[PDB]
Order: sequence, then C-alpha cells, then structure tokens
Amino acid sequence: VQKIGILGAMREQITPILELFGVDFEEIPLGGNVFHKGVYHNKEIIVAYSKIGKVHSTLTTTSMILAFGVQKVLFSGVAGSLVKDLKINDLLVAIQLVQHDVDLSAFDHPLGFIPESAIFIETSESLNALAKEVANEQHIVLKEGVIASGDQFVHSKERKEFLVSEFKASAVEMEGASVAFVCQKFGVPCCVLRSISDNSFDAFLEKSAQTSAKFLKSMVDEL
Amino acid sequence: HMVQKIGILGAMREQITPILELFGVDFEEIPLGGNVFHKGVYHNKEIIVAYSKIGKVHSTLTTTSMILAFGVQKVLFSGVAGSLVKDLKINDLLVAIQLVQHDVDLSAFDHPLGFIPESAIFIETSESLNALAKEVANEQHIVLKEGVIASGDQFVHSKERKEFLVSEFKASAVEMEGASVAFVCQKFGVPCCVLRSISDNSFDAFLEKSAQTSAKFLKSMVDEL
Repeated sequence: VQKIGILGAMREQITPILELFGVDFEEIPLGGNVFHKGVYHNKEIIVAYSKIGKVHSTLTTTSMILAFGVQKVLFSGVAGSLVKDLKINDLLVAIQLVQHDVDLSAFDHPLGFIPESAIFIETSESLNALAKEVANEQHIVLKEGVIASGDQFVHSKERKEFLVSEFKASAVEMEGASVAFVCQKFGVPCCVLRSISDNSFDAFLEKSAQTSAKFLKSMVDEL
Repeated sequence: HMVQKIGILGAMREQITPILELFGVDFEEIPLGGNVFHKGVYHNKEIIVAYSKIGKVHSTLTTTSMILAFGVQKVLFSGVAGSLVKDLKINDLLVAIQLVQHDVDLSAFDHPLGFIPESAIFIETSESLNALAKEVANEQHIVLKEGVIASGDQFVHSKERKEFLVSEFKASAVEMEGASVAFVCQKFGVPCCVLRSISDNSFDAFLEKSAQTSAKFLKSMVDEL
C-alpha cells in the first residue's frame, strides 16, 4: 500500500485537511504529538501538526517516518516574504532550505553549515514537478524559491537583509528546513509549500488553510 | 536479548570507541537515518551507543531513533561544554539539573525568551540518575558540579552573548545538544542524565583525556543501575 505523510505548520490547518479528505481518521498519541491516520483511495494517509520550531518539527517528522512508515511527505504552511516580487498570497515551492541561525564560524565553517551535512537541503524533484503540474491544472501561480528557517520569529529589517545577502533567500519561517533535513536522512521524498503571509490576519489564515487542503489533496490524487 | 535497555549518547565522535572499549563486550553496528548505532549486552542490560551528531536537529533525530527503534528506557548523555562562570574551570565535570534552548526568540508575540508554546523555558533531567551520579562521584573522590546548561545552534564566543545567558537564564555552561536530548526523553517518559566536561577557562589532548574520564564515569553509573 502507499503510506503518505501530510504535515501542517499551524494547528488550524489540520481540521480543513481531514474534512476535505472525507474519510474517518483515528486519533493516535505518540511523544506529545497527535497523528491522524486514515485510508483514502487505498493509501494510508498520516496527518499531523508539526508544533513550533526545529526540535518539535524534527521529533514529529522522525516519529512519522519510524513509527507510521510514511514513504513521502507533504508539508504546507505560511512564510514571510523577503523580496518585493513575492506578494501576500503567492504560493512558493521550496527548491532549497537553509537553517539560518546556524553559526559554527568560530571553527571556520561558513554560516548555516553543520559537518556531515550541508548549508542547503534539497527537496524532491518529482514532488516539486507534480506541484507545478497541480498548480497549472488549477490556474495557480506557483513560484520557486529558497526558504530560510530558524527558532526566532524574524521581524527586524536588519535580520531580513542579512538573510537575502548571505543565503539568497526569498522567504522565512520556523520549521521547513528541519523537516526537509529529516526526510533526506531517511531517503524519503519531501515537498515543502508556503503561502506568503506578509511583505487583519485570521481571514488570511483561514482562506489559506482551505486552499492548501485542496492543493494537497490534488497532489495525493496523482500519487 | 535482555529486558532492560539503556542508551548512551556521546556529543563527540571521539567519545565512542573509549566507551565501547571499556564496557569490553561485542557490539554490532546498525545504520539508521544517517546515524550508526552500536548494540551490545553488558550485565543484564542491552546497551545502545551512538554519537549524537552536531546541533539541535541532529541530536533530536538520534535520540528519537534510539528511543523508538531500539526501545531504550533510560539515556545517559556525555560531552563537552564552555564555562560561563569563574568557579567552573577546565576539566570540571558538571551535571545539568535543568536545560534551556538559549536561541529561541518569540518575543514578537510577547513570550519570554526561550519559551515555545506547549513547552517550558527549563527542561528537567532525572532526580534519581543525578543522585546516582553524585553517589558515584563521592565513592571515587571526583568533583561533580550541578548547574543549568544552555544549548543553541551557535558556538558562543563573545562576552556580550555569555553575559546575556547568565543574566537571562542563570546558566553555568553552554553547548549545542543537551536541551534537545532532554526535551525528547521528557516527551517519551524516558529518564535522562546530561553530563559535560568543561573545555575552557591542546584541545585534542583535553579531548582524548576527557573521553577516557567520562567513559569510566558512565560505566560506573551503569554498574549501579
């Protein structure tokens, strides 16, 4: 059978996903997290909220793989734009992700680099081409970019500009890079999608929750 | 096979062969998620040893695999740290009573620095493993200090950052993996003890030295478990 992981970066994204898929979902607790497991079109679907920041999101993804056997992972959520051409409500597919807060510069490593790893983590060529396929069939503009992730909420103009000079990043958030890393380590194809959320707010989040559930279901139908 | 199983993590790859050697039994190598796990039997326990790799995502991943894939019920975590206070000097051994993620910053939503929703600023380790470390250090006339340990994904070297960690968190030392391991163990219900040799206040001689010291200490703890 197929086994597919869907991770949401905000708790409010989860209900809209379960309801769109239509099938019953068993609630299953493991290590502080909650995993929703259902059958749709004869595939196992595992859905969960990541929780906040890199340790939380690493734990959730690691448990999704080792405990539920998911074979592919789809991670939606929200990011802040760092460049003018990226406007509120654009959908961005991450080709590369960087942990922006990593600094081993004292040992002569460049910023973002950990030994036995790399500065930029790649996502799955096949899932990304399918997202472009889904987006075209649905008349959505899907833009391509580098996402930066870290355990700070980045608001200041100075930190934003450093992220663009050093990593060539388009957008910023808190979980993406850790999730894509874990998937690489286990040889599990991953796709990370973000709707742009800044350049009064619940409405933006609600709607973006509804439309991401639709886009993910459409990727699953093709898988 | 045995009923009891214990995980032993090292924050430096240099710490592993001394540990494997001192326990003296045969270890089988099991690769998983980019990590290598050494599985052996000593006394009436299965022992699982692994290097954590560097920083918070690495170490969170290794611990989760150790708990989930090999069923460890207790975890002992050794490595090196930097001093933040004057009475903590090179070659001291320190037990972390509590741990904090010093780099977390959600102050834009009015959260105290270090706090993440659904968690706490301070993560706790095992009172009973810590009192055991203390009993062992008495028996062998070894110095074991007790303190708060700060972790984050930057090698901290400036005076401004060191003084923020003291004033904000009352930390006594700083390193890059402790808080994340104590956090995961907490999430699964697994008692955890974190032990650090102080590396500051040549580097390699200090390392080969401390790896021997800490492997003896770790084995002294298991012989009493």
